[PDB]
Amino acid sequence: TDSSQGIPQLVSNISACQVIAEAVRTTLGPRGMDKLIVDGRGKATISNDGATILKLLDVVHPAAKTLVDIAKSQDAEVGDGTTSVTLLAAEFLKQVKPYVEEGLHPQIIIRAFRTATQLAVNKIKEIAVTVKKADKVEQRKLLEKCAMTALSSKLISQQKAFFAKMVVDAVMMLDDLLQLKMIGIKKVQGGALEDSQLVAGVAFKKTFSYAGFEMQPKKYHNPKIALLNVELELKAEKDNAEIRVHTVEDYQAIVDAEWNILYDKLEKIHHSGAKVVLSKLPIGDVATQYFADRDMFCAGRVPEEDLKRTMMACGGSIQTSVNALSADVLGRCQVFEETQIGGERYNFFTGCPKAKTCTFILRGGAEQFMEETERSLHDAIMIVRRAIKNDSVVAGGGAIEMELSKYLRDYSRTIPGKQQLLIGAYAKALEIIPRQLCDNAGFDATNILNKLRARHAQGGTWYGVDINNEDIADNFEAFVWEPAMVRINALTAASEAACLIVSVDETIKNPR
Amino acid sequence: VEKYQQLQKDLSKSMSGRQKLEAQLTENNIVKEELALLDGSNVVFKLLGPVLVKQELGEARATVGKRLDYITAEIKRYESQLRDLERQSEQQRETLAQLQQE
Amino acid sequence: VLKKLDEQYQKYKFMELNLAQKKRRLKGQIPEIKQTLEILKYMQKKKESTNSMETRFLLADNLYCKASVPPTDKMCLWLGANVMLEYDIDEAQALLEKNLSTATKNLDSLEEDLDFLRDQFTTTEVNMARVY
Amino acid sequence: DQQKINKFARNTSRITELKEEIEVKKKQLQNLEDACDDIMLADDDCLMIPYQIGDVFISHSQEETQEMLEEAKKNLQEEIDALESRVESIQRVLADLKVQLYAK
Amino acid sequence: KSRLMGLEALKSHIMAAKAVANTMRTSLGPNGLDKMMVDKDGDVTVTNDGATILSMMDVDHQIAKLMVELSKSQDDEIGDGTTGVVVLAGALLEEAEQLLDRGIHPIRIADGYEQAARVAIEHLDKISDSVLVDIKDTEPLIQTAKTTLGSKVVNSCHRQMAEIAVNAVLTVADMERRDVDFELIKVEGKVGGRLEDTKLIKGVIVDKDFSHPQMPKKVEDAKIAILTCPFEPPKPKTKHKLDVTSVEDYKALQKYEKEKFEEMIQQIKETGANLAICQWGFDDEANHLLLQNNLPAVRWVGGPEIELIAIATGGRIVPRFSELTAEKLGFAGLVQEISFGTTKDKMLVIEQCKNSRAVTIFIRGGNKMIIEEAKRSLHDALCVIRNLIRDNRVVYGGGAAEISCALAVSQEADKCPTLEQYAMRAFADALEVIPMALSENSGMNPIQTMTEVRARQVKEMNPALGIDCLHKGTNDMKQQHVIETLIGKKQQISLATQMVRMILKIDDIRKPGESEE
Amino acid sequence: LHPAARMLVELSKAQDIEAGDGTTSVVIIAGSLLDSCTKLLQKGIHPTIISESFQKALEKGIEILTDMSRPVELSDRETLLNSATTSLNSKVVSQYSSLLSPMSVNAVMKVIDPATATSVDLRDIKIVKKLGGTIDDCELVEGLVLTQKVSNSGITRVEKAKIGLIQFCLS
Amino acid sequence: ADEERAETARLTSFIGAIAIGDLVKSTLGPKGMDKILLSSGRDASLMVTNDGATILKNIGVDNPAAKVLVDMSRVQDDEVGDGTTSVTVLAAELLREAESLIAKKIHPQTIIAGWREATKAAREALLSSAVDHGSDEVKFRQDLMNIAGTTLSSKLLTHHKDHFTKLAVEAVLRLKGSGNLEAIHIIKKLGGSLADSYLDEGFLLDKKIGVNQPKRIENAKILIANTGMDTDKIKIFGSRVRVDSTAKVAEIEHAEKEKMKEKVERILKHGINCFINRQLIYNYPEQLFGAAGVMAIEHADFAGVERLALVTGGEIASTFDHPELVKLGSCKLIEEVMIGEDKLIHFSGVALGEACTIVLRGATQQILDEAERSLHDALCVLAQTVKDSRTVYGGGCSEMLMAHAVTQLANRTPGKEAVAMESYAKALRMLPTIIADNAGYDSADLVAQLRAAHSEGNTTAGLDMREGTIGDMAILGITESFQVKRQVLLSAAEAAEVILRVDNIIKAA
Repeated sequence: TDSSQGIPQLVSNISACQVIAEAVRTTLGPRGMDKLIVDGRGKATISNDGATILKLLDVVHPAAKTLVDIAKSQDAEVGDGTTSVTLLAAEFLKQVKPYVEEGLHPQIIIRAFRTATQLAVNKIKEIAVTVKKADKVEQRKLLEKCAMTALSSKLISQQKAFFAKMVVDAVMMLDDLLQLKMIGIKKVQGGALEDSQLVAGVAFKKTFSYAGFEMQPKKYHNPKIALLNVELELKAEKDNAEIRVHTVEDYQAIVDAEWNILYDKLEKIHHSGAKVVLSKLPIGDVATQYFADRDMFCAGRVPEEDLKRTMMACGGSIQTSVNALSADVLGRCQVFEETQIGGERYNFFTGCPKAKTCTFILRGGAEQFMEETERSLHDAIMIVRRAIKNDSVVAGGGAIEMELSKYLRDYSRTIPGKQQLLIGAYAKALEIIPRQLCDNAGFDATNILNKLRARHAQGGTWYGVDINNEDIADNFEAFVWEPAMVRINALTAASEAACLIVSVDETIKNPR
Repeated sequence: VEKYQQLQKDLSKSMSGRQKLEAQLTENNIVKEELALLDGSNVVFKLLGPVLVKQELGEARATVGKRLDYITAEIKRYESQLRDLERQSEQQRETLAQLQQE
Repeated sequence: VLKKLDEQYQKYKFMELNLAQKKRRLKGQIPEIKQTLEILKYMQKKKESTNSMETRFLLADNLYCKASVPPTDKMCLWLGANVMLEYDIDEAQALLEKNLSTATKNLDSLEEDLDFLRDQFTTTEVNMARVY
Repeated sequence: DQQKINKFARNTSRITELKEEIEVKKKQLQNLEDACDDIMLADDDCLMIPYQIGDVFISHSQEETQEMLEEAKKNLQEEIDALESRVESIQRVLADLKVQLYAK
Repeated sequence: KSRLMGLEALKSHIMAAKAVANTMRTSLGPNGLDKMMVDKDGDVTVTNDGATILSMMDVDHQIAKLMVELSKSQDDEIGDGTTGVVVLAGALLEEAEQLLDRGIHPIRIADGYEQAARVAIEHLDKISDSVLVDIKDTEPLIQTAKTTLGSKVVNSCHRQMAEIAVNAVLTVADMERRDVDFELIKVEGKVGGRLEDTKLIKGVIVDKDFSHPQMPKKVEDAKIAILTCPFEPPKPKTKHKLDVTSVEDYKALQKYEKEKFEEMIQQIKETGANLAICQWGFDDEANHLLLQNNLPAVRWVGGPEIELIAIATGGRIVPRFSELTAEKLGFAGLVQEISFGTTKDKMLVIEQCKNSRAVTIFIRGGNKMIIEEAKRSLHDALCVIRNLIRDNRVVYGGGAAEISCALAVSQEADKCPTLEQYAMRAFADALEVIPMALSENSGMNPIQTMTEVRARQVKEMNPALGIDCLHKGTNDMKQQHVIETLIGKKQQISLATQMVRMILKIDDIRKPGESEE
Repeated sequence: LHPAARMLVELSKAQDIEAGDGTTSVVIIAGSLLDSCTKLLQKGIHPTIISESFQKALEKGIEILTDMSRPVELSDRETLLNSATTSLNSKVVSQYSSLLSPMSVNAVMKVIDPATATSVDLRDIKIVKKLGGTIDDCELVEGLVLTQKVSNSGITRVEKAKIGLIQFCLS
Repeated sequence: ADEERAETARLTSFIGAIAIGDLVKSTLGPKGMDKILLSSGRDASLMVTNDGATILKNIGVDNPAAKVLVDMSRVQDDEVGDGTTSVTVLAAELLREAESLIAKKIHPQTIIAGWREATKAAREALLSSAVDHGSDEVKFRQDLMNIAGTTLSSKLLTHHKDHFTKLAVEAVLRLKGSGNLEAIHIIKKLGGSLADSYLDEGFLLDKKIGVNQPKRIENAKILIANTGMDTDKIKIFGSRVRVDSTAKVAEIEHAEKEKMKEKVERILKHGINCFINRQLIYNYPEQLFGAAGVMAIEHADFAGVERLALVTGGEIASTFDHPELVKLGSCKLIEEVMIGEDKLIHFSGVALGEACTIVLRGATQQILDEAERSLHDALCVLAQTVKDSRTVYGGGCSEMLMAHAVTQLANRTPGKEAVAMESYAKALRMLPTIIADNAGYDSADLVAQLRAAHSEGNTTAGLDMREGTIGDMAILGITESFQVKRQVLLSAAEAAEVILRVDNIIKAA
């Protein structure tokens, strides 16, 4: 049993929580200096946001684990705001840390935390505007503008308007709850930057040419789908078979009987009713003979990750087992199509009985400019599918954060004693998302903040900074939108973790 | 290590058929005590399987004399088989024990 | 996991010994009924094999007395437990042939079913262990 | 749980039991055969040839004395051919149980 | 836990990128000095290609671990140019330190590196006109593959190789909307004869079996019996038991199987496809009996070899001896036999005028070592022609277009005058590293080399007159005939700015002790 | 274990098999020559030069040494007797070499057919130990002398015997 | 993986290849030095060699520049014969010359491009030294005894070289326009001395058959076959192997006696007097062969039977696939001559006048194996001399000649490239420094003396290294083979530039 107490324990928790906030400080921004993460796995892992990287860390500080668990709690609800709870609570602890040796060893701050965060969440929904049907939108221009907001970050000229209205349609078809991975955009070699295809079901990227591959049907009215799990080939078996010889007709029997069992592999589920043969594992040269002879379609080396999306929308499952091979495990569609885009045979699964995976398929014949398009779209989905869930949408981009810091140094004057130093530190931490994006877009980051406060001493409407227009503006009039509730959840979560860690200056351990 | 028991089983299997010979060895000496008393008083046959074939007394003396000699031929090879399998395995008990350790 | 594999190894090995107690009793019946048929079916009677033959009687295991045979035509077989009945050839023949055919099939039909009764015992003891 | 490896475990054990039955019938085959040749070589028909059936004896020709042993060698060898006809049948399933793990 | 913040990140990003860019810049062009490799099995390997070596070198850094997949995208699409994307992107990278040492933020240059990549791609639309007709443009590709062959694997340019290689691609492009798939073609190489031997096969090849020359060596009509069923007794690598009742029973058995040989003939021959090929093999005993019985048969055929002949013919395979039809037989355009190599044996070449689903250039060698070095020259020559058959966009690269866009991007730092000007400056000076590197590995002074064509840009814009690397003293690109595809150079622009974008993607440089461990 | 030292054991072994005598002196001559080698390599003379000069002087020295030598008989048995034992009395052991000198003289005289009298094969000379007996009873028995015979019912003294060999197994 | 940079790789290539070039320059020349062999593994056994090829085999090479040299050392070994140790020092002599250029600043592509042009220019100077000797029977006889002393003394045989020198040049003389190694049969055999060695005109088998079979065969008909007697070959005549019965052994026991009787009828219907069999011949067909006059050979050589069908015009029976259509060989005289301690078979007067058999007679295994390896390296060069009856003037005399011609071209061309041509012409003159050090002389004197010779064009005289004095050429004993140096100049200039190509060395082991 070990223990450490007091202020030298407590400040050690603070600077431990600073370093993880030094990491994620602009990971909601697209930029920084990268870390691929290799563990005892030995495998390469990168990310675009910090929350996936925070899932990779085995934290060594238990006080820093608490800031993780609040941020993961923010991550568990929406999938976003993980960074926002992280940075605000640490810069609280950054400014409080000199005051502790000044005598903020009492927990007088914890009354100042709540009185700050009650006023703030009463401003967020108040300044936010409720709109779904047509209050300023077209029932679609809400989802069009936010998608054009995300696709204006990278310099797509006018196709970003064409790319917007397509990915609007993928959200409305799928919409059951805030989930984005079924919409996941498949990078397609081939196609153009002018054509773009939405799929109501799933699709398979690659399938290879076997014997009689084009002698298998392309048009279905109901694909009876078998999502098999095994590899077929003649060279998977080993031979020891024996019987007596009195002629050369016995020579035909030993080879043919080892092929009927390979033909027995397929006929069990084909007589169950299945017509579509799918395996992420290869199909044999002799095994694909019977597949063209069955006149039922097969597709080998399909993606297993794409094979999992077939299980949801089609009512299917994983396949061949020792028993229970019936129509209860098969998947269904209504339309099969195979459109060779680029040089790959690209399959269409649409007409699914369940709206459980509505993906959008982007083309262009590229890898780099298309990845520029996808990552903007992956966050465009995160805005608009949440914009359906909450009718009241506020402006993002630090528009309201600078407004709160205007509101609270005023409130610091009304607050007496040591707690106003909290509110001065509370208004201090709010600028942290402007502090990164000004240096990301390229600005004297502090002098921007000085400019935004004058427009809150004179206006105070939506004034923040732009990273995509690269200036200062009203971010609602710059159309940077996101629903206000996740901010209210972030304001509560950042206040909760910050008051908790400072409440512990005494930590009890057991190395036994 | 399977090499420990394997040299022992190949030795012990040869010993079991060798111990069969020794009771036959004594009774090969018993019959030579009984063939010496016969000079024509009682003739002898030979019990070989399901057929009992006629012998003579001089035919009997050579018959058990050969089978006395075939036993002694299998005795001497085992003395070679005893010392070889006990010395080869003794070398193996040092080296093959170190294989399982490291 | 190898830990679940290790418990099933010992429970399979111990149930092998209970099978060998039953097979050897089935094994011990077979050569005794085997000696009854082949010695009878080759000699077939003093009557059926065409009068007086030779004999060297079994008085003991090493003492055989040579004599001329000629008996009357009967065979006093031995049943056991204070019972001897005099028999003839036709009564003694068809009985032992039936005991010959079953003693193989008593060994054959059981030795598969003993191999699965072992498999019942090893499977039963591991499912109760993983639950409670 | 796999029922094909349940068939695969039964298949290999049936390979083992068949080959052992061939070996014990081959040694009985040579035992009767070499019992024929030794008794013919010594003392053919002079006055009579006693032959053992239990503890009573029959006296007849030298070639008929072989003839009882000749018949049992004929019965034993036909089994050895039929045993190897089952050794061959236990190998064809062994080549086919590898595919049935992938099929079902 | 150690965190290497900012510059301390970038110093780790320097050292692997400094290492890999310096080993490529000794390897640009035909004056490129070869790359040596000892394998993890301890095996000597000598190439000059980066995508080989980056796949072969055991990468040990986030920069280095990136370069496998980065050079994967270049070689699978373009082919040659594995070195130039590494030299360029590292030269922006080491300059970005100097900008960060100047105090210029690493984000605002990574913003401007993409826009600097835009104006370069914008310039390539003006550079090197994009119209080359189908009969004519084979000859500069005959000249381009002359450059790849005639300096690296063979000192004096096998002429039969570079002219067949442009002909295999038109076999597939016409059927595939003026594009070739790289699984519909295959660079097939088998040594055994002469290194001068090179053939084009519209289908596949199998080694034709004849057991005796006293038995007739046949080749006939353009239809192949793609069979797995027995036309000759097969062998699935095991053993029955042999037993015959009498010797005269075996004397009749030879007369019995001879009728059974004719039955396998009269079933197949009445369906067509007189060239019988069965997958499982046999000895030469009943092989020359079937040769005497007037149908040739190929034995001991590889497993997937029956599949590749099926898709090349487009038809199916006959699974069983009782199922017999012509749609499961091959649909071939020409079946003729040509000797394998010059000395050992013969093949059976099955050409098709129907389906170009496997068009294989077939080369030979007198050395096993030279042929994969020959094939590696042929691997990249068949990838650059895929760019031309879609669009006839070409580039005069090698020192002309490198100095040309370096004028333009440096001008675009002044035309578009804002913050990204040093990012465009870091892009423009890094463009000059490349024709330096063509003369750096050369015996010429690269410092003199960047001077000359720079004066030519004062003379003439959009140059077909850049440096040479054959030391002929004739600096051209159209009379030195150093011409490449415009799609390929444009792809190299996208890939190099991708890597600098990729290492900028999170701001996280902290580890738990395990982020590269 | 040194390669110059492993040539030394080869140097004496060749003196063992060619002569068997002078095996101590063959050691001392080689180290003496190495003293001459050090002076000339310090002088700066190529070892190829020092090699061929010694091979010439070897051929040259034995020529002048031959003139120093005096010719003696090889077919006179008595001249061989006086020549051998004076060396044998010159060596350390002469306590048994006195009676054993003429036994060796009669032994070689049988294989001295010419006057040239070649080098000698010791591959017809067999040394056979008898466990008892005396140095006075040591003698020369022609042909070969065998060890223990194993005769089950076999002959002891056979006149005009046929020497046979068995190289096959009986089991 | 360890990515060796170019600044490190030049140091590694200089310590890697030059130290190997230090070893082979020792074991060059008959007057030259030797090398103790130290086995790289445990229990190091020692041999003393005058051959650099064996040094690479004993001492393991794991220097990446020097592992290139092992490939170059193998090519001159097998395809060329002599020139193994000479090509490997010569590339090292190039790489030493590149050091000062690398020390200055100079790119290796300067160094490569200069040496490529300098190689082809000296190659024409090598063609300038091409002088015919097949213009006379006597000068071609004088040509063969020139090079026969050169190769054998270069590969550790000079004591009994002259007995092999007289015998080997005679068999090459019968080749007459066509270089042949499948007509010269090479037989090593223990027995006799190295003055007991023999040259047979025709073919030879080491078979002691005595008087049971015919050993004197005049006007022979030779069946070259592999047909056994007890093996029961193809074209079955009786029973085949079967199971599942016990009384079928009687047909198998009787069928062996019919096949051996029938094969005697098969062999006699050829009309031959000599049945050559690779397999063992059973005693009953063997005694049927000697009475009629058919020679019977058992346990024949696996390669000798195939060389027998070539020299006699016959053909192999292809394991009894050809029972009668197999063609017959024919020769004049078949005589059993006791050479050494052994009884030998001499096929004399064969159909090929080119065909001969050298018979090596070593007193021990130590001398017999080292003689054949030097003799096989000689006859490969002498067979190349049959195609081109030309020499070049050895002893570094041609080395002084071509280096002048490069120096003339280096003093007409010299842009960027012929800085290397200046380093090229020094490295050619570096090879006679080795032989003068092999002879153990003032190399700086003898080169500058020989440089003064070929400067005005005294080419007919170079340095006779036995005294190191200048002496006659165009045949001396030292005037070497044309075919050797044109291969050595080809490979040494080649791989040394390839070493200059590999700067991007990566070690992943």
